[PDB]
Amino acid sequence: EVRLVESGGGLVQPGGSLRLSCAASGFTFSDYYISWVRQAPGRGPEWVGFIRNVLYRGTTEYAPSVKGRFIISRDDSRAIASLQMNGLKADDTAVYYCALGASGTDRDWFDVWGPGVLVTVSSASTKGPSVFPLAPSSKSTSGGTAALGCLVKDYFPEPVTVSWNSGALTSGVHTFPAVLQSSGLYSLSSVVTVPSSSLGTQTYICNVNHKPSNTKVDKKVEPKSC
Amino acid sequence: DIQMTQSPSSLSASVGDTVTITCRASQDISNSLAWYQQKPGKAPKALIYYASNLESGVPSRFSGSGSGTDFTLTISSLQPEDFATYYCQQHNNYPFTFGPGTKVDIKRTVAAPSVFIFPPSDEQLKSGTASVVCLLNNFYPREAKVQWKVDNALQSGNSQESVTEQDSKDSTYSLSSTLTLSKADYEKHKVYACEVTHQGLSSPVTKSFNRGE
Amino acid sequence: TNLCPFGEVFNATRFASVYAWNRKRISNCVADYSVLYNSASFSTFKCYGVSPTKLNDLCFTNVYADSFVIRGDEVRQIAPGQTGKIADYNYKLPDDFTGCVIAWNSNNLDSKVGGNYNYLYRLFRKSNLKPFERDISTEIYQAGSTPCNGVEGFNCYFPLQSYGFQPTNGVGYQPYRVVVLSFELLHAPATVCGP
Ligand SMILES: *[C@@H]1O[C@H](CO[C@@H]2O[C@@H](C)[C@@H](O)[C@@H](O)[C@@H]2O)[C@@H](O[C@@H]2O[C@H](CO)[C@@H](O)[C@H](O)[C@H]2NC(C)=O)[C@H](O)[C@H]1NC(C)=O
Repeated sequence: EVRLVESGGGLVQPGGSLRLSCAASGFTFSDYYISWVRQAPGRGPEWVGFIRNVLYRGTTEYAPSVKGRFIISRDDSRAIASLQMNGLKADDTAVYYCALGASGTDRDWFDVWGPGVLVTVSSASTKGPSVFPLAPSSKSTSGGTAALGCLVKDYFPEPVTVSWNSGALTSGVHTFPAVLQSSGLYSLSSVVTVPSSSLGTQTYICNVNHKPSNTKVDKKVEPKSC
Repeated sequence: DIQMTQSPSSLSASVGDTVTITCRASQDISNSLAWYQQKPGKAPKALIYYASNLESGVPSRFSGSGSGTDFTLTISSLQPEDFATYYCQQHNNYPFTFGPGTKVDIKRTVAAPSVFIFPPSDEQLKSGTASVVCLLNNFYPREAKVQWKVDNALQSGNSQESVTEQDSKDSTYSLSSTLTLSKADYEKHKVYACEVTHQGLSSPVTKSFNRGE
Repeated sequence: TNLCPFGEVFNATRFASVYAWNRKRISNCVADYSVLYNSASFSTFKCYGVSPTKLNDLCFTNVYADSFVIRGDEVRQIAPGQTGKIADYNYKLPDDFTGCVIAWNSNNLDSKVGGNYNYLYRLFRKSNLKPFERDISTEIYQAGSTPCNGVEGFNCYFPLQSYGFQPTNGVGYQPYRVVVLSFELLHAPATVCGP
């Protein structure tokens, strides 16, 4: 498959610096133009820059607002491209994507994207979440259907990922957008709906990963007798 | 440096309709205009380039037109999976610029929420705080009023809500509300209720529990 | 099942540029050749020294699957005893080749209106490749008597050329995906068997 695997998301300090990396496989990496594109919360994409392919080896272009502060580079032998960010204002907080040029020209659009990584620019320290069960009970009567979940509380920065039963459980899952609490820490819940008759014989586990603090928690959510 | 604008900001339409969205460039870009679709949690997906050409694997219900400064994306036979924000991008030259996006929402029949309530876990109570969680599941339309009552006192300033994006299959939403109080305040009271008002419910639904039963 | 992973070669999302052709080694598996010769997708399926049906009852030390994109009118160059820019400077089969060459039209995936310039081939080289050689170097080609000191300029060519595939090209200039299967029998146990 064609894969663009990004690294570098997480918390970075204003007046610090940060390199995002884009590791490619599945195609002749050196023959493609690599773009970096970012997207601040609630806004549309903004092209950051690109680096051309082997016919114009190493040549780059940038958006005016990052020129001088950001540097794009590539190492074709390792099949990686990078974005070295040395300015870092709080305004640079955004999801960053690497992406391939569809045509390999300066008149280009992007048909292959990496998954995006969230960069949070803040003078602050990381905090891993506490994870609490949202246990199913009679107060999740609906039919022969029960709701259960996990509350992921008091972490910084975003994001957190949640899976259920290590990814085996996917139907009926809703993971909510986090909310920023007055403490300045985020909180999120993830719920799933399952048949009632499964609660006695199927264990349900929420797998929480907060990469910015390396916090990983697997929490069994057990039925209550209430 | 070319500024892109889009219209409308957002629109709602039913499955099977034809939807039209527009994009304008601040200067002539000939037909170097692309359109993207962006679903929740995902990178934008390129749909159309050079104003009217489909990317591989893109259904023909997507079409684009225009040349010069004004461009139009048309989605015929709108499907639930087409919920997304749509962006235009000029691709005539280097600082590649994007419009602000048009959200396309799916209109469907009313569906009432299933309502569930979760008391705080004992594990959290050990830590000095109590979170009470109310869940509204798989409803349409998105507007639902959620009230917290503690021994019938309406709560204010101590709850937060979050809502999912429209489901790509059944076009419903879900909503969670969290009431946060100190353990001390939690232990002072007995009846915890979440009350839900929604168009699908003939009268409001209250789901409640008594602390310690 | 122990099924040889031909699906990941033939159904790969994108193929390599031909100068940088990909090789996948296939080993220790049972090879369902029927899905290949029964495929209705291929426009080329030519074997030398074997037959796809009478591969289901043969075992080899290794099988190599080499894959890349070229234009349609170059597919004939992926054959023993050929001349041309592809056979001479990009991908060369030996005169005594044992193996199969499979190809199909990929205009729908690999061409773009305005040109897809992401697929390249080597247009200039001082000598011909040996069989199964790969050259990914990008040194400037001196075409005249003045040396070039590696810059690019008059008579000083970048060695790789873009195909610039467009969907309206004639089929001779449309992209084709190619897979070459080589069958290697060494003095070593033979681990790739048909059923
Ligand atoms: C390459 O893929 C085609 C597409 O078929 C589907 O996609 C595959 C990724 C896999 O999930 C298949 O099971 C799917 O059917 C394969 O062609 C099919 O092959 C099956 C045999 O397994 C056959 O029954 C179907 O009729 C074929 N369909 C078509 C449209 O040709 C093909 O075999 C794959 N190539 C290789 C070398 O494995």
